[PDB]
This record gives sequence, C-alpha cells and structure tokens, in this order.
Amino acid sequence: LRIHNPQIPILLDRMDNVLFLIRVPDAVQGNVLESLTVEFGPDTDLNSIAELRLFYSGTEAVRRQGLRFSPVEYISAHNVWNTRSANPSYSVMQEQASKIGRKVVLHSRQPMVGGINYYWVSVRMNPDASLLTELRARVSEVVVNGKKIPVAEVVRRMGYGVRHAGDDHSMAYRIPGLVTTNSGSLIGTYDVRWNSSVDLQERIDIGVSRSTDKGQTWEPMRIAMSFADIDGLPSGQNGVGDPAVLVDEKTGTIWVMAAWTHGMGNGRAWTNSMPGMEPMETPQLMLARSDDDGRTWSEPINITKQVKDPSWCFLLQGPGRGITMRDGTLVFAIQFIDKDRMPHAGIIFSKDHGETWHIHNPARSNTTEAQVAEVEPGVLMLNMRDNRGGARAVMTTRDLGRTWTEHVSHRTTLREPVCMASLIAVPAEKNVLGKDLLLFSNPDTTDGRRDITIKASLDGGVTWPYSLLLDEGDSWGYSCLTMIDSQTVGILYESSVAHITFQAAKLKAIV
Repeated sequence: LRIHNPQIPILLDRMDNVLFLIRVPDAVQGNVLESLTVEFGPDTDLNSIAELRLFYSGTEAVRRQGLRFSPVEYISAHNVWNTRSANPSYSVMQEQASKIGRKVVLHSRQPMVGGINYYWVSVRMNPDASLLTELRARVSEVVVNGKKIPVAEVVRRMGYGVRHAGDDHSMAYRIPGLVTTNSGSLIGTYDVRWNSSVDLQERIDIGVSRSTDKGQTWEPMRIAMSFADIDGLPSGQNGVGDPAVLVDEKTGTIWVMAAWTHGMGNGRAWTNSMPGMEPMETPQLMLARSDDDGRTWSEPINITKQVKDPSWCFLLQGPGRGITMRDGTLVFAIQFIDKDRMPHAGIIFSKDHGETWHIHNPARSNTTEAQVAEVEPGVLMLNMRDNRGGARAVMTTRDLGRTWTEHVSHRTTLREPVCMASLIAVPAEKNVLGKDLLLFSNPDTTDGRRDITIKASLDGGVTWPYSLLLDEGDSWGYSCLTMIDSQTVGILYESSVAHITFQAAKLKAIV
C-alpha cells in the first residue's frame, strides 16, 4: 500500500483539491478499507481548513504500464463545465468531515475489487485562508478488514486560480505576466483565448486581473486591449496576444505590449507572418497604458513604424513582463523573425517614459521568448528561450543592445524544455535578505513542461543553489514573477490546476 502527496497548489477557490493519492496494489476481493486517518502537523492552522473528504475511485486498466496513483485526472483544469470540484463520475464520496481537529478519521465501507483499488483524500480551504499557509499532513494509519496495515515530507502550499478554463465564457487563458504597481497592487495579464487554446491567429484579447490585497482576492477580468472589429473583419481575424507588462516606477504608468495579427484566416501567425509594415501586411506591435493602477486602459498605441525593420516577417514582445532601469529607462524583451525566417531575441527600450521606443541589435540567433533584468546598475541580462534545446541562453548588455556579451551561465546552468521562462532582479534594499537577488521560474526539466520551480541566485546568476518546487503536474508551462513585498515572491503561471495560477511564497522558504 502506497500513499503519494502531490506537490501541486491547493487552490483557495476550489471545492476539491488532491491531498493524498492512495493506491492499494493487490486487494482481496470484498476486503473493506474501513478507515483512514490524516494527521496535520503541529504548526498547521486548522481554522484555515474548511473540509476533508475521502473518495473511492475505481480499479485500473489491465494493460496500464507502471506504478500509478490514480486511473484518471480527478479534478480537471480544462473542463469548462467544472474545473473547481471533483468529477463525480470518477470519484465516489465515502465520507466528508467539516470539524477539522489535529487528527481526522475518514470511513468508507466500500467492498473493494480484487487487485488495484484507488482512494484519495480531498481538502477544501476556507476561501480567506492565507496564501502563505503551509500545510503539513500525513496518513497516520489505515485500517483494512480490521488490520492496521502499514502506510510507510511534503509541504503543501496554497494558490488562487485567477483564471479557469471557461471563466467568463472563454475556452482558455494563457501567457501570464505579473507586476507590482507603485501602490502595491498586483497586475496579472494574459491571453483571453475565446474559441480554443490555439495560438494566433484567432479571437484573442489581452485580459487583466487586478488584486489590491497581495493576491488574496482578484477583481473581475478587464479587457485591456482588443481589436475585435477594427475594419469589419471577424474578431477571429483580429487577435492580439503574447502580452508583456511593466510599471514605469517614476510615473506609475502600467504598460502592456502585445502583438496584433490582422486577417490571416485561421492559420498560425508564427508561420504565416510576412514582412511589411501595415496591419494587413504584417502583425503590429501595440501598446496600451493605464495611469490609474490598472483599472482603466487607453486605446491601443501602434509603435510598429517606430522599431520594426520592414524585412522582418514578425516582430513581437517577449511575453511576460518588462522593467524600469535605475536610470528610468523602460525595457521590454522582444523577438523578431528575420527575412530568412530565423528568429532572434533582443530588447526594446524607451528613454522618455514610453513615448518613443528603439531597438538596436539582436542578442543571439535562433532564440525567441526572453525576459530582461538589471543584474547590476546599467547591466541588462537577457535570458532567452533557445531552439537548440536543453538550456537557457544568457547574455548581458551595457549599451541597451548595441553589443552583447555572453554570460558564463549561457547554455549551461538553467535547463529548460524550450519554454518561456521568467527572470527578475531584486536589489538588496528591496528584500528581507539584504542582498542583490535573482529569481527565475520555468519548467525545471529538459523534456516536457512540468515541475514548475522558482530558483534563486545570490551571485548574479552564476549559481542557483536555492529552489522551490511548486507544481509536479504537466502544464503549458509559462510563468512570470514579481516581488509582492520585501518578504514574499509572487508567481503567475500556467499550472496543472488552473490555466492562470497565482502563488505567493516567502523569500525565506526559497533561500
């Protein structure tokens, strides 16, 4: 008998969350799993827990290869009819408890099938529980047919599903970006993929979720940018996506940069984009600004003619977030497909608070999505998705992209499955550790998007000896980081439990 505690976020806004997965390998037909006791750690706040229920799932398919802790996904992150509770057709509730003591006993009575039997324990939190709650629990005993068969450290963390599949009648949400305003508000940005999860071209708008209480609650979604019916073309041929967001820091202005595709049938923009300058010729590089803390958004500003070389097939921002430099320069990461269809990553910047923008030179060939951070005063570090595979490319520039210098961590220190990644810099004076800090988040693998992990470095990205695993499950993998306050990191990412998941974690739990 085995018990697995999955390292996945426990969502405050869910009615079910997988706490324990239980596989009974070779049961005797008719034997009853009579009781099961879960024991919470001494420091666990029991007032934060609303409910605990035991579920009996069925048996297993005979040809399913390997040790498995479930026959199917119990709680869907894609079923637009229910992403918040367990699918009743996969799990049969055996008992549920609302009086949560230090120990909670759950009973079943189910006769049980010969061979593999699946059980699991769900936990529902109070919707107002602290997002910094750490939940330590274990199955202290299991009783099967009168016997206390043996059972044989996982720290669970909370989250909030800022966007679920089907929310507000949108099939999917993707490409998260996250920043903190000058007033302490959190701005979450993302694709609103209405008809499906497919990339541009399609009906896609830029959505914004705003929180003023460090992520405990999120205000209803706002459409910060849309071109639904610009020239009478279908909104499905007027999509805008892959947003990047930044805060000016001196002005307080919030900027969102996104790529608007016009026409293009129902094909993919990455391969159908062609050179030129006009909207019908090539995708447009668009900006939208908010000067009231993200509540209201301006009409789109088209900066294509400012920075796009006519020979490029495609110019777009690097999705996620941008930065303000110490000297006031606003900087986004950008990527462009050149005339030969070779992609390059770079940076776009403005020295006049967003009124005008400039691009110098590409950092590296055959790279796409990137994020930029100021490791040292006047030194920008570009961390790039590299098509060669296996590892992030890392380069630094002191002249805003005129010349680029390889970093020692380049193609070495940060593995990836070729996926978007987030990088931010936190000055010593702005965090509880009192040291210059880099924070990095991506799927910590070389193959497959899973194991979303925050990594920290105390020596400018040469070494990353601190990490925090957030999500075991498979996901679409994109993520974005910000500092909530001096003590806590916030991450908005595509998880195995919600299309757009927010989590907060104490800096001291990582370092």
